[PDB]
Amino acid sequence: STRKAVIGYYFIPTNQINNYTETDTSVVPFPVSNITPAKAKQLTHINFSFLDINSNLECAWDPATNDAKARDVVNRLTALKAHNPSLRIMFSIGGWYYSNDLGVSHANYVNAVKTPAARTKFAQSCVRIMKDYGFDGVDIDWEYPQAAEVDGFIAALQEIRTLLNQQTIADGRQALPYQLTIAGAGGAFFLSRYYSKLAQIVAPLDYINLMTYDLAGPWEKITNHQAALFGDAAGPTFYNALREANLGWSWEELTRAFPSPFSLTVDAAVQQHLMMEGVPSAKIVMGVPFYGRAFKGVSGGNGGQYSSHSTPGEDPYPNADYWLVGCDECVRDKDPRIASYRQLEQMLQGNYGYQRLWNDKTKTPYLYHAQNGLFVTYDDAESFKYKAKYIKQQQLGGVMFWHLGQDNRNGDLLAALDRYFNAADYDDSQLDMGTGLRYTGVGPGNLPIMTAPAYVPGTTYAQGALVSYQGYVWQTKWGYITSAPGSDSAWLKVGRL
Ligand SMILES: CNC(=O)NC(=N)NCCC[C@H](NC(=O)C[N-][N+]#N)C(=O)N(Cc1ccccc1)Cc1ccccc1
Repeated sequence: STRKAVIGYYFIPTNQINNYTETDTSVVPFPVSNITPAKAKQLTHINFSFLDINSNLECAWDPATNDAKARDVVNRLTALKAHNPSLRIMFSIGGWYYSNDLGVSHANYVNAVKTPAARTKFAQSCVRIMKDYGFDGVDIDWEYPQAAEVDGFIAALQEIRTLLNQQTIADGRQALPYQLTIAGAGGAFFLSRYYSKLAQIVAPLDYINLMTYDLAGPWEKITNHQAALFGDAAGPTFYNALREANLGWSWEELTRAFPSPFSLTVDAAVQQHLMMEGVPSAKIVMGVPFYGRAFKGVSGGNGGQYSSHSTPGEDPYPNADYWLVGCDECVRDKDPRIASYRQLEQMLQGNYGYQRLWNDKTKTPYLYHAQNGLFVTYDDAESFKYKAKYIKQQQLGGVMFWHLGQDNRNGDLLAALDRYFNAADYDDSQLDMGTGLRYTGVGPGNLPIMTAPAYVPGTTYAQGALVSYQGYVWQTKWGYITSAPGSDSAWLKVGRL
């Protein structure tokens, strides 16, 4: 069996690069030296983030970046490869701040992919940056192209792919070829922007790293788990926006693929990808958060889950009330709404009044502060057992996480992921996946194996009848049908032999 990818973001802001030091955590909280040899061996990829696209429509460092310091920080990451010959140091272009619809560089993303000439110039700059700084591949985190941008974006990925392949040959890197990945939407609403062209988007990639987290946040009316593996029938449900994608499918095909409303979960996003023909499970990487999302003003009853709340949604955080009791990092970062797993462990250990609770449907933990009305949705080594098992069972390519600086000091989240995939003595064959709600959609890419009596010409088939014919199992949509399955619109392809 081939090794699961373990992809960790390394995020460092420009001011920290410009003042880079390994001996002052109040200037750089998580320097490269915290990535020990043992961590380096547990990772397959580190995604250095974030570069940007400039107004010249080229991949570029933030213009305030000190170049010598940048090279130095990158050199420190690539030196980690000494401990792990499989390890790649990628760089990521984009992120939410640079690339969101209202982000500071958004128009550069749109314009870079818009014409053949712009794509060539952009693609070349990506490979030039990669070679200049010693990176091992390119990750694109544009959140998110839409509409006519999608065709440009696909052409841009195809062109970057060809240039990476040229570079792999030029460098004799066939043992560790240069790679191309993107960070993909992990929820139907954003995914619907490019969903109909998913196979084309994924074809040029080594992996699509699904952002299957941030599925709950202060923008929602109701608290919820941000990365539930499976659904909880007591939780909120959402309109399935994919059924409105430009797919050209029939009513029955849409309905069978896109139940609505549906539970917004990791399993939903993964299945939504697998339903598409030409999207291989081995390219799908499951993102997990190394941080929790915190809400205030929540009611009692169900541990703070699925409650109204009074958490500000504005950015930046609009006042100086840091109400996440015990979160020192929140004070430092002026935002009580996000806490690293590292910080959450300390909050749980201190005398701050949190209970750690567990939802056995979603297979995720949450903190509840009964006295102040606080709710925190996060992941730990325990929720990772179910996710890693799901990853193995669904034959996904691996796991990605945001971000390395958020693991605890011992790096237990990373070590847990590595152990669940690679430890000879770890056994999850008996781990019970629970009865949480599964996403049941079936599309052309994930037909189940089925059997049925062979189709017989001259027979009149009632609605709902199942037959096998030319490699597939088919179901009549109404009765009485006598046509050969697949030859007109009366038959639904429901399974494969
Ligand atoms: C590798 N790429 C990603 O992981 N991308 C990603 N998570 N994109 C969506 C995130 C949107 C943004 N996310 C975070 O703050 C993640 N936190 N961490 N760690 C987000 O939640 N908001 C948009 C934003 C954030 C910062 C600056 C500008 C815009 C809204 C928000 C609401 C409440 C607290 C923090 C952010």
